[PDB]
Amino acid sequence: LSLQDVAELIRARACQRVVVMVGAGISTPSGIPDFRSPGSGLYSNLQQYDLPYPEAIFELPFFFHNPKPFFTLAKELYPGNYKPNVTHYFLRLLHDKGLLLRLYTQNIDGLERVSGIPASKLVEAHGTFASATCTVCQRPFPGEDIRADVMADRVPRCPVCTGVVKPDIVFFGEPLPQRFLLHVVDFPMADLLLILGTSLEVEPFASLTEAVRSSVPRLLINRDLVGPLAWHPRSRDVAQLGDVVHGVESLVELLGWTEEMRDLVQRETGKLD
Amino acid sequence: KLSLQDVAELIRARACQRVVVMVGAGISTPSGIPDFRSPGSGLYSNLQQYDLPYPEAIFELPFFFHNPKPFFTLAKELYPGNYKPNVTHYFLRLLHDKGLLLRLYTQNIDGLERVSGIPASKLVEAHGTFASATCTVCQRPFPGEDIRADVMADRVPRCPVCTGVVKPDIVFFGEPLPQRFLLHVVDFPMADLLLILGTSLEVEPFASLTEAVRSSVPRLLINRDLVGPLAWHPRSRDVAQLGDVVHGVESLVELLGWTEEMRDLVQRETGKLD
Amino acid sequence: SPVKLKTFKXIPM
Ligand SMILES: [Zn+2]
Ligand SMILES: [Zn+2]
Repeated sequence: LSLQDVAELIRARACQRVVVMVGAGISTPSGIPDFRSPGSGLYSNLQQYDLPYPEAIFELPFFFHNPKPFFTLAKELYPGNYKPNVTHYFLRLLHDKGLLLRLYTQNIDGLERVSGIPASKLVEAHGTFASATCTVCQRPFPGEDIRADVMADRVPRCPVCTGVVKPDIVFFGEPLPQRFLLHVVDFPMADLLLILGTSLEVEPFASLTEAVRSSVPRLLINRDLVGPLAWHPRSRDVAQLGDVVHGVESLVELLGWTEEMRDLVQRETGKLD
Repeated sequence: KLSLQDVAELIRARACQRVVVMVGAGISTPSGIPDFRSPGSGLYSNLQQYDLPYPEAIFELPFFFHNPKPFFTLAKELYPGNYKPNVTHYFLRLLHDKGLLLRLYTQNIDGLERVSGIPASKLVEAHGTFASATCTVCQRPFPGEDIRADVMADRVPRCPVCTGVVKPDIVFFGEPLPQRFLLHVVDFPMADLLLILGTSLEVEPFASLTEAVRSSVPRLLINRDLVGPLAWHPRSRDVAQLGDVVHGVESLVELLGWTEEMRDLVQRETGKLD
Repeated sequence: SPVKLKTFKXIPM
């Protein structure tokens, strides 16, 4: 019924199979301007190309018309530019202890894998820069392969076809990855639902909050109350409202993990830089 | 590039003689209206009883036909007399009185725009209004007052010859926008200045209308943050009076020198109101 | 089918 109670459950491995649903909420502490806000950020840069609207970057017909805006964005978020924050490593620690069942993320930054979470433990629901597929060749290519062309303000082309190599991102209208259908298995078997910084505006993602059984408690650390959590709550719901980083930090302390947490972030920052 | 001071001087000099205004829920919340029930509010708690799949289901027609009680619960709140218009609605009443208003495109169903005295001709209620209704069977028109008794008694209006549900003129999800909305073709090219008051602009064709104005036309955004096509595609003569809506309107009224004339209006209308 | 910008719109016509 309260945030400590959830922490104690995890702490005692009573919640041994955790499903987590995170959004662009946990990325913005990392400096990532994922939101494409009106203020200083990519917004002005993508305005150079004279988009019809900011969300036009993720349309297939416009991208075929002019793919330079998408790749401009890609250069920014492409792995090795930004670092994972405390949230991303807290979930890595949850995985290492054998508690994580799956991490459903709405983000394309890729910091989840950067933080050490294996691909098997991950459902990148809006795509990832870990692979690419030639728009003509239809050949899959690893992420690193296109880094040179992307990071040099160039447009990658397939080796045999010389057609555009679009990262594996789910453009507006394209079906979600097959990996999304693991929600059928994970959510009934889940032992606790963690929600970190997601608006829950997207209804295919949002609908999964009610998928868990009524015995399962649902922890909402998001800044405000949104989605089916707010509209149709259950008794075992817990809302740790407030700034995301502070909420995660409080839970780490309440778990007695602050020492182990500082150890993880430090040695992992070393590996990266 | 341009400031609220500059805009006030232009109006004061009658340079902008034909004003089109675009208002949203931003101007209603200073009046206490929970147009969206998202936060914890009295209107919020009641609608959870009906066990709706989601908060916007009441605006969807098929759920209504299943159970019309939640929508009329909402109506019971917004029916005129419960809530009052604030300074914004009267600032636009003053804009009309001075002969400057060309049209007022509103996203709201509260109806405070008409309550404040702005005629229907100068007004485009873009999402509908509770001032009229039509039998869902005979498609017969009824004024708002006709169904007022039944709404306030937690009842469901049945009309006289049909005995079928009498739905107020509210644009439900899927319903075509009001006929009056098509005045944007005439109004927007002729406008000389565009005012946007407390509108997120995340919904179209509302957002799309910001670009309809001529390149000479300045666009004043008093919304708390810079939003909509204004951010993605701004103009040179645009002015963003960012911050709390009432604060921006008050500052603009002061810069126009109408505060004296403004106080008189709020007084005489508050008297008639209660 | 992800975040379709027109999630819910009152059609103008
Ligand atoms: Zn190819
Ligand atoms: Zn009838």
